[PDB]
Amino acid sequence: SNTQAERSIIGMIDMFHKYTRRDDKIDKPSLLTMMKENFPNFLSACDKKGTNYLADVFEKKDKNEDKKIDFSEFLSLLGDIATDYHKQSHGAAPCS
Amino acid sequence: SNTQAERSIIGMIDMFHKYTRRDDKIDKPSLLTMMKENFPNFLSACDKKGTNYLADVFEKKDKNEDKKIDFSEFLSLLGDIATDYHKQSHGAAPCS
Ligand SMILES: O=S(=O)(O)c1cccc2cccc(Nc3ccccc3)c12
Ligand SMILES: O=S(=O)(O)c1cccc2cccc(Nc3ccccc3)c12
Ligand SMILES: [Ca+2]
Ligand SMILES: [Ca+2]
Ligand SMILES: [Zn+2]
Ligand SMILES: [Zn+2]
Repeated sequence: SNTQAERSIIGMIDMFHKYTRRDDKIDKPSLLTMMKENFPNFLSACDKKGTNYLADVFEKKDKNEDKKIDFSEFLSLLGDIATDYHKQSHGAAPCS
Repeated sequence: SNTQAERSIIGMIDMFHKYTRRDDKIDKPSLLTMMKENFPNFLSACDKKGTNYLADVFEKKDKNEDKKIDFSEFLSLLGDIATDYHKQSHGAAPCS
């Protein structure tokens, strides 16, 4: 009964919960695992352009520097990845 | 070859582009149409709780008051809907 858009949002929440600890936040090795498992094609397009996105993603997105990614920070990471795909739809190179 | 997470992000960009005008932004009647077509179950759960989410969504999310929703504002709207589903996963009532 859910639409594709509702299923995508529920799916992204359920993906976040594969990787959280008991405080409902994701630690650094779990974030990097999450990226490799769920965004491998995005990560390959970055590598091809000489960008290792996992080198700095945790430090970039851990805004409050508590060394965990909470849901708000995870949504900011998904916004960055979406922004990259949106710019590619307008003719930008991947990972720009 | 895309994963479910990459397909969800590409799908949400493609959904945004069903509803944009030529300036790559969505006007108010098109935003409301987008919500009804793509988030009907979310909108039903809101109605059941006495909240008509379409009454104010455009004015809430049009941050720069140019009377269009651009991609950044659309991503903030998807973050709000995701935040609601995330709170429901933690035992909150829908549309809280
Ligand atoms: O939930 S699914 O319906 O497969 C799904 C549906 C839609 C979007 C999804 C996005 C990321 C991960 C999923 N799978 C997933 C699989 C195991 C645990 C957590 C997420 C997605
Ligand atoms: O693209 S689909 O592969 O169907 C798709 C796949 C994954 C997530 C989607 C989310 C919203 C709309 C879609 N469909 C859609 C259909 C027509 C135009 C724009 C979006 C989604
Ligand atoms: Ca943090
Ligand atoms: Ca605007
Ligand atoms: Zn949670
Ligand atoms: Zn666009």
